[PDB]
This record gives sequence, structure tokens and C-alpha cells, in this order.
Amino acid sequence: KPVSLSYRCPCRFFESHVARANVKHLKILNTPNCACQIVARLKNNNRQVCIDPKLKWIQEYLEKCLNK
Amino acid sequence: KPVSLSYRCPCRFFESHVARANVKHLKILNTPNCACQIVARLKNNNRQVCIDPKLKWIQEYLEKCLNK
Amino acid sequence: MEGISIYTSDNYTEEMGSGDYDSMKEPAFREENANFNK
Amino acid sequence: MEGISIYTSDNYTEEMGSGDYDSMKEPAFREENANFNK
Repeated sequence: KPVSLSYRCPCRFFESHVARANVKHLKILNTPNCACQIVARLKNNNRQVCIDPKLKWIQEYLEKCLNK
Repeated sequence: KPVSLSYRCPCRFFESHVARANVKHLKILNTPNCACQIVARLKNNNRQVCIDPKLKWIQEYLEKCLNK
Repeated sequence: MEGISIYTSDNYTEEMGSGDYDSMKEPAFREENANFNK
Repeated sequence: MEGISIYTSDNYTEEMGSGDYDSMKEPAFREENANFNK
């Protein structure tokens, strides 16, 4: 799939107070239109939520994978 | 399919010099026996590579996504 | 800082589910509660 | 941090790679120089 040029984001809406303990992973796509877009998929097999990159648990998440 | 879960790391190796312009997105998982697990899919199927959390642009990537 | 440099990404899809868990708030940056989890 | 616990990062099926471009270094925290391209 040839990636084209247009201001779009994967997720247009973000989830906010989702449980960091209930997600399995994050997937980050920074698209020209959005600050930073993170998509997370819940444990077992449940819904997928797109998260705001500025969530406190994300604040913890990014900073800890960075420096600690 | 049932959820046959185990404690594993997705990838085993990490790339510390992948081209930030050649990648499309990042996949981040917190693994049990591995620090931070990031894997990225390149533009088209060259191969998908596993990324080093300690990679320079990853540092900058995470750092900026925290607020911008 | 090359981590802000845009890469060509489009024609990819992720399906919008629903804005559910608050779905519109932002950081408190650090600890919100000292220790009163109980 | 709030998130110290590990999640079930299992159920992942791709074609795992190995060392490709470099694959063994550490960060410089931030900047190799504060943008010295010119």
C-alpha cells in the first residue's frame, strides 16, 4: 500500500482514562495533522483504543522507556 | 482460538540505527525479560525491523511525544 | 530532534471505535495523589 | 512510575529479524549536537 500525501491520522479520536494495566501494547503513528497518535489494543482480545499521548500513564510510559 | 499466553518478548534483537524517514510507525510493548520493546515497519516490505529503545531518534521521538 | 520529522504515512487504516473512557482530557504530568489508593 | 508492571505482550506473530543496520548501541540522551546540519 503506497503511502500517499494527505493530512490524516489513523485514529481521529482519542481515548483518555483507559486502564494502563488493561492494555497490551501501544502503537505510535505521528501523522501530519495530529500531535502524536498512539493506538493500544486491550488484553485477551477486547477493543482497541487510541490514546492521547499526553495521558499520565503515557507520560510515565514514554519517559520510563526513555530515561528512568 | 483460546488465549494461550506466555511470557515472551516479541523480538529478540533491536536496531539502533534504523532510518526514521524509512519507517512508518512504531509498535511498543512492555516485555517481561526485555526492557522496552519497540518494533517498526518500514515503508513497504523491505523487512520489518525491531528497534532499539536506546536509539537516538527514538529518544527524541518519545521525548517530544510527551507534550511537543 | 529528528523525532518530529514527518515521514510519509497515509492510506493506512485504524478503525475508530468509540470515545468512551473520558475520551477528552490531557496530562496532570506527575503524581495526582500522594498515596491514598486505599 | 505508575506503570512498572508488565502486560501480556504475548500473541504476536511477525517475521522476527536480527542485526541489520547496526543493532548494538546506546543513546546520547538528546542531540548529537543541537542541530548541526549547517
